[PDB]
Amino acid sequence: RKRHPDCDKPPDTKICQTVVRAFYYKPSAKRCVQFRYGGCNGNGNHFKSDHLCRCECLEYR
Amino acid sequence: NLINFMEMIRYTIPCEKTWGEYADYGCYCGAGGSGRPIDALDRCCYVHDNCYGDAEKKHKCNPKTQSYSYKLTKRTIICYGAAGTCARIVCDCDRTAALCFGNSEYIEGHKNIDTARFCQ
Ligand code: NA
Ligand code: NA
Repeated sequence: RKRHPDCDKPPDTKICQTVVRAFYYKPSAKRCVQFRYGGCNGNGNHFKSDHLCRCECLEYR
Repeated sequence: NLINFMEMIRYTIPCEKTWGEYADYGCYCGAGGSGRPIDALDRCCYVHDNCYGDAEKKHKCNPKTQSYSYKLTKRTIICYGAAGTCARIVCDCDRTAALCFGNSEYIEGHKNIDTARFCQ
């Protein structure tokens, strides 16, 4: 598998639906953090969970 | 060794997928096989069964149990076995299969396929 190409873009918080809790990767913290995702999908840095997010974005050194 | 293979697969297939989706796919993914591999991913499994077959005969090892050294890092896999031993031969069968699995298109339509129809 490859690293998600959007892991370092800012999370898309715009509103296009009722808000849901998702995680995005924060490069300046080498962690996935929870945020209010609005469903606009301006980029794919938004995952149903922490595990999925680490999986897709954690930098292997 | 089954347990290592799974560890290896779990690490290369896309994140959203799971081992079960690879357990019964195409004509060869999973236990046994027949016919020709239907697509690219099936080809990975076909070449894996081949590899296990050449190791059991040509080199007298028990593939599904063989113990070995393998390292998972940087989204890749590395076999440390002595270039020639059975644990090394076998590790290479699994490594290239795992790497093949991650780089292959997973066709939803080919999972759990009808064997009597598509594998003759
Ligand atoms: Na098989
Ligand atoms: Na395929």
